[PDB]
Order: sequence, then C-alpha cells, then structure tokens
Amino acid sequence: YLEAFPKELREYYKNLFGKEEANKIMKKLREPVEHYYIRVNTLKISREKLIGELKKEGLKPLRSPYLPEGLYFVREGPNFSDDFEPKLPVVVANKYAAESVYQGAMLYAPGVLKADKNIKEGDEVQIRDPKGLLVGIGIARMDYKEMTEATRGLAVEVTLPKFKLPSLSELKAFEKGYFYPQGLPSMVTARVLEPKEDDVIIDMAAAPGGKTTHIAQLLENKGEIIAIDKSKNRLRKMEENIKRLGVKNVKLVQMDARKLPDLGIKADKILLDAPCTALGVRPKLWEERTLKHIEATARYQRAFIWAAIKSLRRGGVLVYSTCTLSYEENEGNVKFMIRKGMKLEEQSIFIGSPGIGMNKVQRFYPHKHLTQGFFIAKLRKVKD
Ligand SMILES: C[S@@+](CC[C@H](N)C(=O)[O-])C[C@H]1O[C@@H](n2cnc3c(N)ncnc32)[C@H](O)[C@@H]1O
Repeated sequence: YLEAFPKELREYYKNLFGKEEANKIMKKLREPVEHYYIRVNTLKISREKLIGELKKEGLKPLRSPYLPEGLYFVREGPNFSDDFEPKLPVVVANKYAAESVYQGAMLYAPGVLKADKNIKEGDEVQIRDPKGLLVGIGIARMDYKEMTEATRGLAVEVTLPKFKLPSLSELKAFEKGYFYPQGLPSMVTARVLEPKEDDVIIDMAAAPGGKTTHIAQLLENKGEIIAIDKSKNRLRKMEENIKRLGVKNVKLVQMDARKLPDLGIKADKILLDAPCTALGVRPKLWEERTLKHIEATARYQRAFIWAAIKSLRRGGVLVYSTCTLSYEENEGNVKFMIRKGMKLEEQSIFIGSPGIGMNKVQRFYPHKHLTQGFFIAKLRKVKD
C-alpha cells in the first residue's frame, strides 16, 4: 500500500507520527471508511422514522450514540486479497470510475478507458485502474466494441467489488431530502460551532453546503446563514442541495472569501472548513499531492484565517477544519491564530484524538476512529 504515497510524503508522515502509526494511517487511507455516515435531515424527518424508511429498502443503518442526527452503514470487504490475480480479461477504468467501482459502484461505458478485445457480454472480467490497481470483478454487459465506444449505459455489472458501501443517491429517501451523506468528523464540526438563532453566522467556504445545511437544521431553519464560495458550479450544486433538503436559512454569496472584510459584517460565529491538501480523504488509491502543496496550501489558508479573524466580533467564535493530516495546515495555522488574538476553547464534543503537541484541538485518524483524516479547531476572539 505504501506505493500509493510519494516517498517524501511517506518520510513526512513517519517523522510526524512515528513509523508505526504512519504505516497504519497510510494502510487505512487506501481503504474506504469502515463506517459510512449520513446526516439525518431533522428539518424533514426524525432519525427513527428515516431508519424505518431505510430498512424498507433493505439497508442496515446503525445509530450514533454521540450524534442524534447520525446514522452509519458498516462497510463490506475486502472481498479479495491484495495480491489476488484473477485469470480474467482486463477492463481498465479511468481514475474516477475505478474509485467508485472500488466502493461498489457499477462500471458504466464512459468510465471505461480501454479493455481486452476478447471481451463479450456475459464474460467474467476484472477491473483495473489506469495504474494496475485491481478494484473489482464483475460480468460484462457490453462487448468490447460497444464498451469502448458507447457514451452511456452499463458496461460491467460489478458483482465483486474490492469494497462495498451502500449507494444512497438513487433512493426515494434521498430525493425527498431525508438525509445528506457526510462524514462523522464533519458533523462534529457543525455541532462544535454551537450555532444560535441569534448569531450572525458565516460559512466562508461553504459549497456544496454539507456543513452549512447542517447548521440550518440545528437552527431549525431560523436565523440566517451567510454562505460564501468562489466556485459558481459548486454554488449551483449547493442551490440544489438547499432546495432538496428544504433549507430556507441560507443566503448564498459568490466571492473570494479572502476579501471577506470587504463586507461590513462582524459575525458572532464563523465556520472555516478550509480548502486543503485533502491528505485525509478516503479511499486514497494514489496520493498526488505532496510537500510543496502542503506549504503552498498552508500559506493560502492563512489569508482565509486572517480574513475571518478580522471579520469576527470580539468574543466571537471561529471553527477551523480541514480534511488533511499535515501539521502546517492544522496545528501550525492555529499557532498563527493564537498570535493574532484568538484563544483555544474546549469543544462540546470530543471523540477523536488530541492534536500534535496541542491540547484543545481535535484530530481524527482512519485507523483509530474509522473516519477520514480530519482536524477541528475552535477559537474565541479575545481581542483585535
Ligand atoms: C473543503 S471544500 C468546503 C466544503 C464545505 N465546508 C462542505 O461542508 O460541503 C473548500 C471549498 O472552498 C472553496 N474555495 C477555494 N478557494 C476559495 C476562495 N479563495 N474563496 C472562496 N471560496 C474558496 C472551494 O470552491 C471549495 O468548494
């Protein structure tokens, strides 16, 4: 599994976590989350009612004893060994199709990069990513010719994916806005912010609106939430999410959030779920980002942070989060905040790990918490 991670990043991990933990982290990072979480949209339905609805569809949701809006599904797999060499014609899926097949998705024609020419419908085939990673096995529903030419349709029915997570996007319950798939650490993030109906609230990197809409249901659609993003496409997806979830709480504004103080607002609560190297996301088939990205991104996040701090009222609260493991983007950027008049505060929910040489921040690790790698800091603005 170590091959998925560039050599200098591997050394970085070993240095930062210690060899043993680093090897455990990278090994687990290559796999999908063991517990696949979704958020109950309490704006439209209760947890237990939704459970009832999901059991109807043959799903086995489990309740979180920490998040009353939390449900999770247990992952299946691995369904074959890491060294398994099936005696099968190969279908090569592109980078994106391979990752979904890796988690139980079917393989559709546009997801096909190239294939063995002997493949005819009904043949048992193996599916590999462009770098030879075996991600799944299944039965071809197209001949080679149609497989490499079709623009739509089912190409391989994946009957033996490496791992299996439930597909929820096609459920009636999903279309009706009953839930929003979202990791446990992300749900913790919105809770730890503790939004009030009174608060002036800003989500300055909000799209597609996962944490924003969570705040909305915690507010029970009261108050107002200002949600900022630079990407129009992602904001467009956020608009759809808001409508589907029945969110009436949120004001969308498109802009570079680094210029946030250009508005005249001093917020009581700011969520900064910052763009990051995403070193913690799962599954991690091949990590492309490395050390140069950590430094560059860490510096890029500082602009957001400083923008937030200036836009906070004294006594105001900032919640900073990333889905990355690096020190520089996490504990290091919090030291920055401490030098800028912010103070660390106890988070209302702490089920992850302590930070690196740092006490009140919260880290999540895949091998310890069965989640994506994650980081959460909660700060109080004591002065300007
Ligand atoms: C980690 S994602 C945020 C996800 C969000 N917190 C959620 O729960 O769904 C980072 C987002 O920040 C946005 N972004 C990146 N640079 C930005 C900038 N300079 N100004 C405003 N938004 C930016 C990206 O469009 C991206 O959608």
